[PDB]
Amino acid sequence: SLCGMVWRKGTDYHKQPWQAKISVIRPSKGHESCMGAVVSEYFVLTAAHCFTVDDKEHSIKVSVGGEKRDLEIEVVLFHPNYNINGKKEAGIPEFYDYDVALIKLKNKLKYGQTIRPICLPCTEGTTRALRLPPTTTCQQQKEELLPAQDIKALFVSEEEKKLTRKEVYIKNGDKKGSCERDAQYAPGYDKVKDISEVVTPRFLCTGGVSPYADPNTCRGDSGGPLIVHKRSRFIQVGVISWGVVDVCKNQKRQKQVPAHARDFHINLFQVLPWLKEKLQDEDLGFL
Ligand SMILES: CCO[C@H]1CCN(Cc2c(OC)cc(C)c3[nH]ccc23)[C@H](c2ccc(C(=O)O)cc2)C1
Repeated sequence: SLCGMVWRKGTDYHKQPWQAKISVIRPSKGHESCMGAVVSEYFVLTAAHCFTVDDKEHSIKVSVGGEKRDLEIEVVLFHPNYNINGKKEAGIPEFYDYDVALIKLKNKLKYGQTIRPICLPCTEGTTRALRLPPTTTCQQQKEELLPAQDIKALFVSEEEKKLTRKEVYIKNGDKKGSCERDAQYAPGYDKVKDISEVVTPRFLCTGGVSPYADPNTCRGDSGGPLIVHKRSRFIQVGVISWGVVDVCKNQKRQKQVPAHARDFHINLFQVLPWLKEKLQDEDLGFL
């Protein structure tokens, strides 16, 4: 398939046709909505923390293309290393390591103007999307997409079928350490002796006011794709996992600590063995 390409100047799901909207069937505070990405005709990639651990398949509804209709969910695949309770002993009340999950749909999606797959790292789709030679390796795709730099990226927020594109910078050069250490401003992580325990090698970091004023995520953006845009093609590099400031509830707090208001995303280059295995029959051509 031709991944990560728009399919006229339309709006919302015409501009971001890989976006998926997730709703928690029995909602509570902190457990209302999530986002996801269409990655193949049968699969939506999201965050594991969006589901109940028991009876995952009946814990959410998912929609694509801004449709009212919910898609039938056949199976939910959690990354095997995901465990929100895994570091309670270290004073880490919620641990978001490996916070990725795949929704297998019962019915094949039909791609159209409002439903299209986004490109995934270390696939032939991404080689073609980036107009790269057939000798391209996974490591070369990583150098092209995640150089040791502040990386221009974007994520999308949803409200009543309206999508808002937000430009952010991934701190992957000399700001990476500072970005990660700002996990300590997250309520509930402020007393962890060693903050590297909360921010593992699975994470990319955005947010703050340098080099630009990055918008922050809200809980409801959880599971949405963190995207790199090159020459009219969109490549997913991350899954939105967790934030330091919920700017949907707490714009007071971002204004108090704007230099440290970070967002954390699961790096898809760090879960490739799991992606490649679960998606091996989806014709994506993993390297
Ligand atoms: C136990 C450790 O919890 C940490 C990490 C999770 N966050 C909530 C959270 C997500 O949770 C999965 C997911 C996304 C995408 C989020 N985007 C922004 C916040 C946020 C917590 C929190 C709670 C309240 C406020 C506030 O009042 O500002 C800010 C952060 C701190």
